[PDB]
Amino acid sequence: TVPWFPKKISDLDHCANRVLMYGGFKDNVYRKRRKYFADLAMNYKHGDPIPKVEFTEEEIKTWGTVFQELNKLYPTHACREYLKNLPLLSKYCGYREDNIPQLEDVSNFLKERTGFSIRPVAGYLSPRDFLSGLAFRVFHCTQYVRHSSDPFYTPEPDTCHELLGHVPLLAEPSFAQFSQEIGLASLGASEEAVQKLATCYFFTVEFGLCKQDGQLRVFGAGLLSSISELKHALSGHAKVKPFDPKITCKQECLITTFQDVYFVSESFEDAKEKMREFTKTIK
Ligand SMILES: Nc1nc(O[C@H](c2ccc(Cl)cc2-c2ccccc2)C(F)(F)F)cc(N2CCC3(CC2)CN[C@H](C(=O)O)C3)n1
Ligand SMILES: [Fe+3]
Repeated sequence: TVPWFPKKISDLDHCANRVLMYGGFKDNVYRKRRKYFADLAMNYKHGDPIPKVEFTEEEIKTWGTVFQELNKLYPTHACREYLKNLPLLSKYCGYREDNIPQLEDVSNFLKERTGFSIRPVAGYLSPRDFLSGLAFRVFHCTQYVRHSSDPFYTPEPDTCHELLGHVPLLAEPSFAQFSQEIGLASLGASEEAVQKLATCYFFTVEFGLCKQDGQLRVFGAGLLSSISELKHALSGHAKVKPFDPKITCKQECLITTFQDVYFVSESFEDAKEKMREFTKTIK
């Protein structure tokens, strides 16, 4: 027997609500605001335009802080693919210090560039359900903004993380392929296989480094959206190892701290080839 998995993009309607939600913990205004976003995600069905949100002034200020500081780091810290796509997003999707891009606009942009699209999501999906989205080039994205007290690092994914961390690499064909292949490999796989695939995803897509012209750069979205961890990953204080799926899949994923190790890939093409070799051995 194989567990249920989606067979078409609309089938994601059936898992995308199977979510662990928030529950700032004591802030009534923050909570109400978080409920508003969760409900927009819960009521979403494939085919809908993604609701456009009027962000508050404080939400926009938190975005601006994050945007401003990160943009000072990307030239020296981000991989070339990231920096190639970031200007196109400014131009077409309204990435500016004073404006939070809408998921709808970014979804349309990605659909033209790599066939990627966005679905809003209320909170954390299982690794299984999250990965299954990537199989159809669907990236589940949070829509709320991180609490204003922690602009530099948050343990929870927010819309800043999705927009600044993930989107610019989803716009890159080799990366989109890489991601989709993790998804495809996950469909109907065993729990053990999903866990391995999810860890490899975590140490590439979320926290990966790559070597470009001899220097370390970042492609991990969890690094690209955290001012403090981005600095930390290239500071010389972090432990780094070669990306190697059979090893990297055993690494524990840390949740409320900086990671204890970053994996370095040679290129998106090479990481993809490495995952292809690996997936054979767990099917
Ligand atoms: N994928 C991912 N995963 C997280 O959690 C894991 C996970 C948890 C729960 C569930 Cl239900 C699933 C996963 C799970 C789901 C997809 C695949 C594999 C693992 C795990 F705990 F395993 F590590 C946290 C996270 N974040 C946290 C928030 C930041 C991005 C990374 C870190 N700092 C950034 C910033 O400051 O901008 C934002 N990303
Ligand atoms: Fe992420």
